[PDB]
Formats: sequence, structure tokens, C-alpha cells
Amino acid sequence: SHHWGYGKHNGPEHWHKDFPIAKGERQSPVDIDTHTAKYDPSLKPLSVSYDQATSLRILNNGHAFNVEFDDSQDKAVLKGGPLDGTYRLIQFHFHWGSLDGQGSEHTVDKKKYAAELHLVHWNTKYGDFGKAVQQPDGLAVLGIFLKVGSAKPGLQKVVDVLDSIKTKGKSADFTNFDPRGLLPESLDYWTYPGSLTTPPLLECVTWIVLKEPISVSSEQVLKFRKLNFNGEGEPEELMVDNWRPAQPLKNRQIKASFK
Ligand SMILES: [Hg+2]
Ligand SMILES: [Zn+2]
Repeated sequence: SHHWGYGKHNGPEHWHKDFPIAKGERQSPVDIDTHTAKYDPSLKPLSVSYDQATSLRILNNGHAFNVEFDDSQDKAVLKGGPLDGTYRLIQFHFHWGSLDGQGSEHTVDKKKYAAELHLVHWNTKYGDFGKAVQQPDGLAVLGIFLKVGSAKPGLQKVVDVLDSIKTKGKSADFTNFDPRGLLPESLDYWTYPGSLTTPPLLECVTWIVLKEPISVSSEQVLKFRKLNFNGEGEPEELMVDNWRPAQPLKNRQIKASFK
């Protein structure tokens, strides 16, 4: 990691040299063993309130693409469930595979989905994202699995802008995108305490992983796979397999919101 990435020489097995927390006590993702996960009656109802979300821009950062939100006001927020207080949406992104049989970060009884959507939120008690990532309860990431089947209509606007952000460092205006169109019907979830799944791997995250996947079409995920990890005018390296494998569960319990 000389810069970190997803290749043989810079990928997840190397991250620990620059980021020793990679071998920490609460790393993500994990495998979700559905039989061992326990219903938790202490969880409150989950509230995903995205009606006033204001997207701004879409960016290829060289590892994935981020759809960024204006988080300067109390707008798109996550609350309830395992969370204490209010968490504000700052960005979402995906992780995906070279083939439909892999791509997710979390696994469910060892099953890998084709991709995984991460809606990233910071705890408003800490003022900003940067202060939030110095806290054990600074972030909440809502994770949603993607399987290949029917198209997700609400994803198409993302897909259709990807040609403008092919390479690392490119961005495009991306206003008026409604992340409600990326959610499944059910909010049933699993939750556990973990980390960022990319460097700096900080152990700040309450993970909330929905049980119900969304379906996206083969054509939609094929367009993800046309993105590039490299920058413009550099040798093409397709942006595929940008997922970290499951990490040791260590001294954690995964709780279920459902019976
Ligand atoms: Hg960060
Ligand atoms: Zn992620």
C-alpha cells in the first residue's frame, strides 16, 4: 500500500502495513451468520428520512464513485434502530464485482451478492464528518445488497452519468437525485459495530445492513464495470472487485431487527 487499492500488490492483504487498525477488534465487513444473529427487542423503529435530500455531485475517487450530498442542514437523516440521536447523509457509493457472483462486502451465510450500496451518515452530535470519525459512534452506514435481475429504475440516473466520470478524479454535477429510489420495500436489518471498509479503516461505524436486496439489471451493473480505477490518459484498469472480504467477527454479536 504505496497507494492502497484492490490489486495484488496494494489490496486488502496489504492495507495493514499503512493502516494497522486493519487487524483491529471491530473491522468490517463481516459475514452475517443468520442463525447466530439474535432478534433484539431493544432496537427502536428505524427511520430513513430522505425526502429533503439534496444531492450535489458525483465523483470518481479512484476506488468507487461517490454521490455527494449537501449535509449543511438537517435534511436526509437516519435515526432509530440501534442509533442514539440523528445521523446525516453525506454520500453514497457502491462496491461491486467483475462477475455477478461476487462484489458485496458483507456476506449472508457466506453468500456474496453482486454489489453493495453504502449510504454513509455522520452523527450530528459531533458537528462534522471529520470530528465524527474520531468517535466510536461517529458514523452509521446503511448497507443494501444488490442482486442481478430486474432493473432498478431509481438507479438509472446514476448509471447514465457514469460515462462522464470514467476515470479517477472526474466529477459531474449531480443534483436532484433522490436516494429513496434505491431502497427495498422492507427495512428489516442486521446491525453490529464495525469500521470503514476502506482505508483509513476507522472503527467508528454502526452498520445497519438491510436483509432485502434490491434488484438491478445486468446492463446496470455492466456499466459500473466500465469505470476505471486509473486516471485519464493512463493505462486502463477497470473498476471492478472494489470490495474488502469479510473480517474476523472477534467479540461481536450481530443483532436482528426482525423475528
Ligand atoms: Hg475519512
Ligand atoms: Zn463502502
